[PDB]
Amino acid sequence: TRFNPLA
Amino acid sequence: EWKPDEQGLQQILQLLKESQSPDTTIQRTVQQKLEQLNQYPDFNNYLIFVLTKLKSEDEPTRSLSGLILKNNVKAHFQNFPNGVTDFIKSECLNNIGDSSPLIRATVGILITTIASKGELQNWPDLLPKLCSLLDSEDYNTCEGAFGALQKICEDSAEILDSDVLDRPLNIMIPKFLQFFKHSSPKIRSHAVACVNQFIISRTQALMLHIDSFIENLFALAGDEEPEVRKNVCRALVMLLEVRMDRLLPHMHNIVEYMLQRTQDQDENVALEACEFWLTLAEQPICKDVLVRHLPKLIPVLVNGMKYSDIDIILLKGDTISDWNLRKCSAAALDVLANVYRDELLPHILPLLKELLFHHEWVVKESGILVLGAIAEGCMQGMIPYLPELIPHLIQCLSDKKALVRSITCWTLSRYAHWVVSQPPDTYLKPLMTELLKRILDSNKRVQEAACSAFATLEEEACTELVPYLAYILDTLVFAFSKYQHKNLLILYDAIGTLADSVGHHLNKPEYIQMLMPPLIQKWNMLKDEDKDLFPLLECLSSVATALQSGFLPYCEPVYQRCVNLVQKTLAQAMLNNAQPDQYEAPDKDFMIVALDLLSGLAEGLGGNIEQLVARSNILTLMYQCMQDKMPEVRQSSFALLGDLTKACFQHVKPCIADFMPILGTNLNPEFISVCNNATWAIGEISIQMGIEMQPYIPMVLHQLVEIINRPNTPKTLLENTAITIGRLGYVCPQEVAPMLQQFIRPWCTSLRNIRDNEEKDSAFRGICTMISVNPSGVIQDFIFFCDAVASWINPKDDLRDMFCKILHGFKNQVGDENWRRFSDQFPLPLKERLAAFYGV
Repeated sequence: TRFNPLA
Repeated sequence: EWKPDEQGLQQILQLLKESQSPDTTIQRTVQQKLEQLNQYPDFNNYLIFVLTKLKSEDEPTRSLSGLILKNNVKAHFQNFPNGVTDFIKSECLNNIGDSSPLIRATVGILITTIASKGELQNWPDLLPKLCSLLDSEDYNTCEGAFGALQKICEDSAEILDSDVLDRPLNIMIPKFLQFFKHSSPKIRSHAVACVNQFIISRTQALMLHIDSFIENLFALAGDEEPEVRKNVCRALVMLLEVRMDRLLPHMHNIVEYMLQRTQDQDENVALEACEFWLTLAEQPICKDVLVRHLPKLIPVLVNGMKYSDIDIILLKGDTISDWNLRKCSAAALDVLANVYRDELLPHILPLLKELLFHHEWVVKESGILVLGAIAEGCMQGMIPYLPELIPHLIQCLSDKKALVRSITCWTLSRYAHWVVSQPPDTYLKPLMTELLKRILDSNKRVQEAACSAFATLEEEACTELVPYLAYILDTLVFAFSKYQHKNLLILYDAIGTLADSVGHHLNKPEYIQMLMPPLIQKWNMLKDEDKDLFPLLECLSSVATALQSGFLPYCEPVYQRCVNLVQKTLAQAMLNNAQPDQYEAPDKDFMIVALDLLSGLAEGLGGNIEQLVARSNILTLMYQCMQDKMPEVRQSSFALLGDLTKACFQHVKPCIADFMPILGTNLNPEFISVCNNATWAIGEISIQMGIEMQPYIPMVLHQLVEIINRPNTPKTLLENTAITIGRLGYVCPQEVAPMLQQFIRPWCTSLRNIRDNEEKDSAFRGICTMISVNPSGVIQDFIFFCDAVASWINPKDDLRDMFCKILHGFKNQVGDENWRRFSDQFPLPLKERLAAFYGV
């Protein structure tokens, strides 16, 4: 549930 | 026929003229009256009638009637009279191909909506009918039929692939394949669309006609029409997953096609193409087929990762598709880099080099994203460049533009392993300094990015944070006042992950001073059944564990809500078990974390917990959880029980009678964690019961002996099993001791490998006691016991004298000449240890 610009 | 009351129909046509009024408050009060009429049954007959029969009317008025009717099918279809219904159903199909495209849309939306709400087995004339209509010589009838069929395949794919309707796919699919050839591009796209529903299900009708399908797809390669192309692309992506084989032969052709599409002007098509690379990459044959094209591909992906000019606008003041070309290309790049490892850099690095440093920010930004994306699998190849880059990125954390600030936080977190493996002062110190600033950035995106990157960094850094701790909490706690909603959640993660990373170092009044108040403040205000007590439990669970005894002031309210939830849950699980149709099954993850937090306080506060245990039915509840059928639950309670046992056995002993037999049944290594924690908790209660344990020993022991001799058991179950046996024989040697010859060997083998600690001690006292009582168990396998005793570096003196007596007891039994020969089969370090330490 953190920041992930790939998902 | 059916005739409508003309006096009452002039009435409806007025309402329909008023629904089209500009005036907001007319519209308001007219619609509440149209809602009113639903109450009565015929009314819907007037609507379908205005639509399909009243040609003396305005088309918008007619279409509006059908749409209103349509909405009355969505709500209130159970209330439809079967004559109104049947009038509608028939009246739709006569006008499915109306000459007006607005009417035909409306009629079509009704059909699909009625078919969707009032299910398909209740309209079984329809499919057959729609098929026959594809053949219609009238084009508009054909298009209408197909548009409806399309939405139907989308909505109802599982029901059609079922006997419910007598396998109507076997006729329609081959029928559809025929229509890939049709003059019209709309009819072509419908046909492909329908068929694509049934690819991934491996629908029989289609798998057998695969070759017609593929040949037919391939024949549409060169279509000008985006909607056709879009559907070809979807088709090829899905095939790839289910029927790799049939298209492997043509790969390079396909791949060059997709590469074109991946660049298509029209971003819908582009995105659909892009999915290809991503799902292709998860295929073991991938690596070879593709390599030829990496050259051409990489830049297509990388060029796809710039924000568009429109993307940028929606991001100034989530406000944008959760899936798009940027994310997809970027995600593809990550998977590629995990396949092609460093083989990828020659195709990337030069691009990076000019993107990162490029002067327009959108471009520099995509540079950073790339650098992030490739990080995981190109790590080794990137080491040499990092000393230039990591400092460059720490710079960009203060860039004027927020979209550069936030992606930078992310990309830095992807190299956190490397940074932390350096001199802390060159890379880690100034990194952590800038992150901490950004955590309080004015922009929400940057906060989320920064807080997440920090939490990530914290995991990799572990004990290296202890210097900055004071400075870290200042920032984290202050952020409580700023952060709301999504960012607040990331923040609890950040604090949890901190406590896990430094542990006890965080126990200092000044730290607990600033930290705890705002947490317990937040603990209350958010309500049982709230999205956010789940991340906050896990936050407090971590903290409580790190804070140890320093937690105490704060734990009454935490205990109470935990017990409460465990109960509240079992309440529901009961109901749901008896009346599953009226009662919502519960969510056990809530319980599992509560038990784990309670278990956390039991180790942490130790004895001081006791009185809260007294005041609560914690033990009944646990009793219930130990029989719960989900293993994670049984496992979290045995864990809790072992703790409570140590913390305050006095409140537990009452319930032992009941527990030991449940513990007894759960000694089954199919579920390892439960078997582990059960084995553990019987060990721990052995020590507290002492001699009174002996009634219960028969019900566990053969199963423990079972487990320790039973091969391919993970290291740390055996360790716990050995331990627990030892601890039983410590308190009831008479019953355990006779079993000694069966477990002595794997027992030694398993515990000769563990650190001198309290479990080792308590267990070895056990073996010694049992050896005193059955000195013949060990004589066969005595070298194993020598080995285990020589594993102790510095044992307690009593225990040291115990080994001493045993070792010499044996050397005397066998005599000096036998002993010497025995010990010649000892490795030097062992032989010499025993000779020096125990004098033997």
